[PDB]
Amino acid sequence: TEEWFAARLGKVTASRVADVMTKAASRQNYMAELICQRLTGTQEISNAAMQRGTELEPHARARYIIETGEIVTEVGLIDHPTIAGFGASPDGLVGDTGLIEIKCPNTWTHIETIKTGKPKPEYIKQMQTQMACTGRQWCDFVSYDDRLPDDMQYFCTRIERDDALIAEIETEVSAFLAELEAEIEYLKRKAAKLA
Amino acid sequence: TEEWFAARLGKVTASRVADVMTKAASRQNYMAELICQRLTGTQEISNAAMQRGTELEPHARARYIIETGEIVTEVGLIDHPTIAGFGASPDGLVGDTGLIEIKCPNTWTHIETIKTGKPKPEYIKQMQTQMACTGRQWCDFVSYDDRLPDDMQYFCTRIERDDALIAEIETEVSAFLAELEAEIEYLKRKAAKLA
Amino acid sequence: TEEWFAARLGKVTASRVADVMTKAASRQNYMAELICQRLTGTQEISNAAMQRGTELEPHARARYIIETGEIVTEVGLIDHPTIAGFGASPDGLVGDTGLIEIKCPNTWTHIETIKTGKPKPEYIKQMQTQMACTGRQWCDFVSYDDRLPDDMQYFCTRIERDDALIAEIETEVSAFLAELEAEIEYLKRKAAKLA
Ligand SMILES: Nc1ncnc2c1ncn2[C@H]1C[C@H](O)[C@@H](COP(=O)(O)O)O1
Ligand SMILES: Nc1ncnc2c1ncn2[C@H]1C[C@H](O)[C@@H](COP(=O)(O)O)O1
Ligand SMILES: Nc1ncnc2c1ncn2[C@H]1C[C@H](O)[C@@H](COP(=O)(O)O)O1
Ligand SMILES: [Mg+2]
Ligand SMILES: [Mg+2]
Ligand SMILES: [Mg+2]
Repeated sequence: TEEWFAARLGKVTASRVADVMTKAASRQNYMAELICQRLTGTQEISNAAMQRGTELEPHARARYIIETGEIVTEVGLIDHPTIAGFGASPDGLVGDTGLIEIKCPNTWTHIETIKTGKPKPEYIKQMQTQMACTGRQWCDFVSYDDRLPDDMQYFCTRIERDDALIAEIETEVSAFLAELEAEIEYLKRKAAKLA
Repeated sequence: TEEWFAARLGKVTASRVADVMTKAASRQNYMAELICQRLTGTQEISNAAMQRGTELEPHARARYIIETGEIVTEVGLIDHPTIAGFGASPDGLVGDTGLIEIKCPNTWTHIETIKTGKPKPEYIKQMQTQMACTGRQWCDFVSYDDRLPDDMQYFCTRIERDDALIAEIETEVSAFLAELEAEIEYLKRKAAKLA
Repeated sequence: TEEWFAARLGKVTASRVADVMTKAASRQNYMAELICQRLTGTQEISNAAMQRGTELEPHARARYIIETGEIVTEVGLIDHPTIAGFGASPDGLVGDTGLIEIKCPNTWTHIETIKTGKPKPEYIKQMQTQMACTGRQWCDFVSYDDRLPDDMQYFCTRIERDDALIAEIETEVSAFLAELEAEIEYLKRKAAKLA
């Protein structure tokens, strides 16, 4: 929805945390995006894999509630409690202290999740960031793909909060936000004085 | 046609043999595709270069028959005689012991074929694989591009069967099929027992 | 317009000069294009960044005339005075001895121009090539992006003719044209004799 797009404008967010932290181009690329979003006052604008995976998300959500019996509340963008212009959009608030994060990737990506039993470190970061913004205690990581035989369609794993990884993330994100605002500050002053 | 798409589902085929054999990512990428095709029960789904080259194929076919006078029979997917789930789709059965393989690539690719007089090793593999599935003795390799001056439009070269390259191919393909089926076997057993 | 497309067919042009000169694949890639254009008798055929940047070009043109008060004449393809099949399409003839060259890139590219105050060396080459075909004395390099705050939207810098860089360019371009024509010559003779 357009509400939340506007809440997201220019903030670092859970799913881009791996880019912020990457040992790279995807960091400065991400920075540039956010600088532009802030300066221009909007975002830019998705393959049929993404589109299809979006449709399937509610199928996953339901399968999870079937599986567990949890009460899951859909939510908006949750701003970090302390770090301003930083936030998260979890797929839902599970019970009183949990979260859900749902993937509907390509069949092959799904299979590799079944194969290894573990979410990619970039998703670990994404979830840890969610827990950090929501002060929640665990996140359930669902992967779902209905094109598969029945016992391969659904996968779930819990990832417990981790205040250590969270501590790092908060630093890096704060540092990166410092850079990003000074970079904006800087251009303004050149452009300004120059005018 | 959809008939042949279904005959192709999940099999290694002549034109992907270079990927199987590559000294690489394109091998495991190909493997993943075939695993998915088998497990999901279908394929995924082409630029205007491909689309255009498909239209031009019958122009090439005719030019070849004009040039040679051969009787060429269009055929479906031809399964390897011994290696199961392996096959080939030659562009036609030329006479009693020949095949045709037709390219309508970009103008520049065509010119480089005129320039060197030889088909790319990946096409050598593709044709050798055709001869292997059809027990045919040679394949005529046509390249065609009508955007060119007249004497550059059409190129043809014969490639004789080669039971040595064919021997290798059959090994690699068999090995790769072994992997691919065990990989499927494996996931089933994890998923199964896990359910 | 289609007039100028036909004037451009098969010639090296100002904006592709960096490719000709590159220390690479983009050189032979460019060569192949031009060979194909000459042999086939036409060009091949752009994202929404390009499309959008094209729309904005007249906004830039006007802003420049607002800023300076110059009389700017839009022009076609200007053929090099001596080197045949070589030419330039400047964005306009400024006054009696100037040129304009207008960019409407992505916001981030624009910002990096504000940041460094200097046009990318590939644009230096492009402008020098314009001066070389027009015998003009300077080129004004405009970058424009209206999505930005007001004092960041518009940037301008002058680049004086430079007969030294121009001398180099003319060599490289002549050399590259020699190659390109002999390459065409060559294929003809193979194809010809072969027929
Ligand atoms: N533009 C757009 N439309 C729809 N879905 C999107 C879009 N961008 C990202 N996403 C998805 C991908 C992430 O899982 C989540 C953003 O979460 P966060 O924690 O806020 O990074 O939403
Ligand atoms: N999806 C699809 N549609 C149309 N044509 C295709 C498609 N995939 C491959 N091809 C072409 C490319 C190969 O020359 C041949 C497959 O031959 P084989 O020996 O079976 O690999 O058909
Ligand atoms: N196909 C097409 N349509 C519209 N605009 C184009 C096209 N190709 C290049 N350009 C733009 C990019 C260059 O600034 C200029 C060509 O200038 P020159 O000095 O001639 O290289 O025009
Ligand atoms: Mg999700
Ligand atoms: Mg073919
Ligand atoms: Mg321009």
